[PDB]
Amino acid sequence: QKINPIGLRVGIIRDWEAKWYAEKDFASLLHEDLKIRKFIDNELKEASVSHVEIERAANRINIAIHTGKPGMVIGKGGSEIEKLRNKLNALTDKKVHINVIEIKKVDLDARLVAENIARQLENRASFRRVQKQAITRAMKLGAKGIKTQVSGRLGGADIARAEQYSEGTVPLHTLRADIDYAHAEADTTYGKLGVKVWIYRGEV
Amino acid sequence: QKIRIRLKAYDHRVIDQSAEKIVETAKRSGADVSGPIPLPTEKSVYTIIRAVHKYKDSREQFEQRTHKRLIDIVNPTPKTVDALMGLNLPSGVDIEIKL
Amino acid sequence: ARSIKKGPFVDEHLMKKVEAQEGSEKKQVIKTWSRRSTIFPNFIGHTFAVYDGRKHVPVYVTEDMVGHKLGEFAPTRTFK
Amino acid sequence: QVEYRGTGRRKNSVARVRLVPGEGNITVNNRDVREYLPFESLILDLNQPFDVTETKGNYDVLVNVHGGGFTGQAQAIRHGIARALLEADPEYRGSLKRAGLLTRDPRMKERKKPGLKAARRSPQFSKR
Amino acid sequence: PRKGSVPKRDVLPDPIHNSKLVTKLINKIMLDGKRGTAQRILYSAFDLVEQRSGRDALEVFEEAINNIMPVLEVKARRSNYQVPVEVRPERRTTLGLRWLVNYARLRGEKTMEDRLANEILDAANNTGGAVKKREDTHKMAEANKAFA
Amino acid sequence: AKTSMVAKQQKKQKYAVREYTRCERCGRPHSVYRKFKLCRICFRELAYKGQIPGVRKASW
Amino acid sequence: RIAGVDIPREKRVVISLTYIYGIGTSTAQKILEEANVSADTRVKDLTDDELGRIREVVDGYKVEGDLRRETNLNIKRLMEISSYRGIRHRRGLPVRGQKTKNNARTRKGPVKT
RNA sequence: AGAACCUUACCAAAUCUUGACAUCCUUUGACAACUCUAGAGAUAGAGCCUUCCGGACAAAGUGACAGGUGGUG
RNA sequence: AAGUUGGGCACUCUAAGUUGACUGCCGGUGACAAACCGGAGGAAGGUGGGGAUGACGUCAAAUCAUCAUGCCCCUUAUGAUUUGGGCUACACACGUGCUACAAUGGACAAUACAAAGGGCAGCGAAACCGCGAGGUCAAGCAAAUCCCAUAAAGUUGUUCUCAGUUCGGAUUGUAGUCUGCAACUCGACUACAUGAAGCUGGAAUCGCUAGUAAUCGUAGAUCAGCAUGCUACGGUGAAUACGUUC
Ligand SMILES: [Zn+2]
Repeated sequence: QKINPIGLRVGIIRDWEAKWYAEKDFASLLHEDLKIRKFIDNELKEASVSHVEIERAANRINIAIHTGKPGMVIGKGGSEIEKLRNKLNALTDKKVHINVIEIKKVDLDARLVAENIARQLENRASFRRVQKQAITRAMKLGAKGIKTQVSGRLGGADIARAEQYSEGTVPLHTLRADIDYAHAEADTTYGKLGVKVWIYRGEV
Repeated sequence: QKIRIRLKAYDHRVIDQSAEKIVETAKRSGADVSGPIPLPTEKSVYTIIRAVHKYKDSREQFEQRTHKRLIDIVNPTPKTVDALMGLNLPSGVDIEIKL
Repeated sequence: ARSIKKGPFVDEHLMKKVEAQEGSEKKQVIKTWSRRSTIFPNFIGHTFAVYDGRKHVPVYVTEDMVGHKLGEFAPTRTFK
Repeated sequence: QVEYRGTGRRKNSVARVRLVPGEGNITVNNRDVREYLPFESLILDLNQPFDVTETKGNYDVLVNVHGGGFTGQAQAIRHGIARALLEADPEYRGSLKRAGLLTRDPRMKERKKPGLKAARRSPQFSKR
Repeated sequence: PRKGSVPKRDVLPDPIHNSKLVTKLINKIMLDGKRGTAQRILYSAFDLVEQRSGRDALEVFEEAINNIMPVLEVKARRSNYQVPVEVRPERRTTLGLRWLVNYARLRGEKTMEDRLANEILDAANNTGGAVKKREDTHKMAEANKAFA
Repeated sequence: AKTSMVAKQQKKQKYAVREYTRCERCGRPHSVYRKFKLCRICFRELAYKGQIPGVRKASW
Repeated sequence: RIAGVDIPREKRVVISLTYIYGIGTSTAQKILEEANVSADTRVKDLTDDELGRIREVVDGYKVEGDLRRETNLNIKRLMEISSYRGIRHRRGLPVRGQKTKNNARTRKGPVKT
């Protein structure tokens, strides 16, 4: 019923996560990127991998991993980054160059907050306290607005419902607004619990 | 004695900046450039059924627009050719050179 | 296929099976699933058990049956 | 020479219209107007700006027109003629504006909406 | 549920006769946008009536419309009764042309030009189907004259 | 889609006309675009995520 | 009367020829041109020699009873061989692979509610 | 947003039981693009025979396992 | 022959950056307002036209058959491979459409004017072969260049002359073309021949306020082949709105 804000804003004030051009092997390149992203997500679950950007030029693949824990991905001796690069080169015939971008405030990143709340739900925390503290810390860190929602079999009840908490401004109809949105799923013993988070850090 | 450069990109911003960069490089290398010439943009429209099941009457319309830019180099020089071949454009834009 | 420049279609296995025992007058019944095979003059006087979906309907080939497909004499659907 | 150039647009029809001192003859794409346009109503619409400005027969018109159909091209030519008369004499601005001939008719063909047979026509509805 | 009244369109005069009424009659006759067919049909009908009457086509057509144009109609109001009410001049022209064309299309002639010519001639003589329609409208308005 | 069905689509067909397209992300056989090799649903999801270069919501 | 069937006196010659079974507009035109007769001329206002030439051209076109008998023989052959087309002819259903769930009236007759 | 085969789940017949498909464990090196016989085909039987980097990738057996467009919107 | 090329970038056009409409300005109203009515200029005047964008919630509304998943069930079978069938059945009822019932028309002859799209082993010109669907060879083109691709309705003439017809083109026979391995179940198209119902549709019921309705064609996705469907494009182009009691 509500348009995905990322989908609404892509190409207006938000750039694509895949930056390249093709005319003949568009499908091959797209699915190469998809499998690369799936591999990165499966391999860096523990790391706070906010997102990944993929570009390609001169038969090379530039990967930019925006994460909140660059130490885990790089490694103390830079061994983890080299291992990831080698695995990606093995998977894809092309040559891959990987960069890591630090996120200073992981609590203002929609995806990181969504994954954190989903992890707490899997650990069987309180679906109300988790959202309350998440919104509190996001708001105290200077966010102009934040909205959190969790839906499913909340406390294990037979009847599934959804609950949300807001604070500040989340103008989903403003196309100017740079609203970050994320959805995550917790695999609780009762089933899938869907968490959604919207963050609006203000005009930029 | 002309050299054609065809740039194609999904973003008019990136295509314009790349065209300006290559024009500046050619002018620095000395050759004379006529352009940039903006060729018509090619827009491909995709119509998807919004719902996963039934609900034929609700659709969503996406588009892919590729902008096209043309550059003509009139007085080529080895320096101009070397500079053009060594210049690195952003990954978004696709460049084709016809000598 | 249908176009004249291409010869009338017929399964190679079916054609060779029919050609087998051509000299002998004790021609037997040929089980076939090839509803798509064309009927050549060579088939006249033969008995083909043609699969119609669940069972092989026997069909006896005569001169007037030349040019039709083996499926035209093995109905697939049942009504009343 | 003494050419008065102008451009007119209507629907998808663009007409480059030149006015020269003449006897009132109009040539469109190297063809006579009364042969190019299937109806005399279109010719009268073309002449309408001349009637308003009160300079009927004082100019010969040369038209390079493409796009649209015959009515669209006729009205694009009329717009071009009005603009050319403006260029020739600014004193005709009041008369042309009062006649409403300087306005570029903004009406275009509305897009088709998804889920509808046409721009507005919707599928036949049937309760039950 | 309506903010107000919308501006009305203004058609151009007939190219040969220079008559807004002739232009509007052409628009009425036109079907599926075949403006040319409408124009040729109307001009042929005008020529036929001119030939058969020896009088100006515009004059006879004006007489016909004057004969088939109503003055009163019966519009329901409410406890609910139809009330006679004067007809606006533009409703007069609209109804005259509409009835003229509608009852022309029902005539027994072979071609629409013949049908329209005969209908305008009968209306000018005050003995046509459109005339009958106007007469019925006027008498029922008189019948309900009390409620005015 | 069924895993066996996807495997059979991926495997080589003895004939050549017997080849059909499936969405390579989920396996849906219907409404699969050639340019992306994706079904409409996966296409919409990835366009929303912004992972299809140059594919943005259209309006005109 | 050409080919043993009377043809409309009023009609033009070609349109009257079409009334002969097995004659269609293309073959009426071919016959009329082979036998040099004007298309405009009506059959009633037609020369005896012209009529004779028309008959001579027509006789070799395999029309009327011969054509009807040939078609009936073909239909009987396909019925007798027990073909799918023959079975559908016998049952009065569409023969050329139409759908009978709906829209089969031209073969099934009027609706039997 | 494309039912002659495929799509295709439903049905008849012919068929397989670590399996059409994923990883792991044992062991081998070519695993085979090509051909020929029976087959409606899957398949099976003869050829053959060429390809492979600590070590690639691929096959023979068994078990963890796989598989389900099966049910509950 | 041809913007065909020499020559030009004036005009059109393409597309980046900008100007542009904001109740800005002037009259009356109005509570010193907010707003309304009119006028000027202006391509556009009062959110200009159209799109995207759909609040808290309702219907335990739809989807375990896109995908994912709690729980249950089968594991030499509810799993799996293959040839054939079925999904196209047919006494029938309903919805949505295409073509018609004709003279504002049918046939034939000549002759104008668009937009938006697609093309790699794909789009396929020219020519020649056939009545035609198409075939032979083969030019141009990874595109503002070549091709799909000549728009049709339209205009101007000849003819028919009010009827189941020169309307209509369903059904059927014969002869073919193409794609595909293969068109019987079960593809499209062409030629010859046949020539069904149908003479404007009961109760009832639907869409639309302008470049709209109606009408005419054009292109694309899916696709080896197959469109009256869907999604887009333009050509011609109406009638009407008194008004808000129902
Ligand atoms: Zn998918």
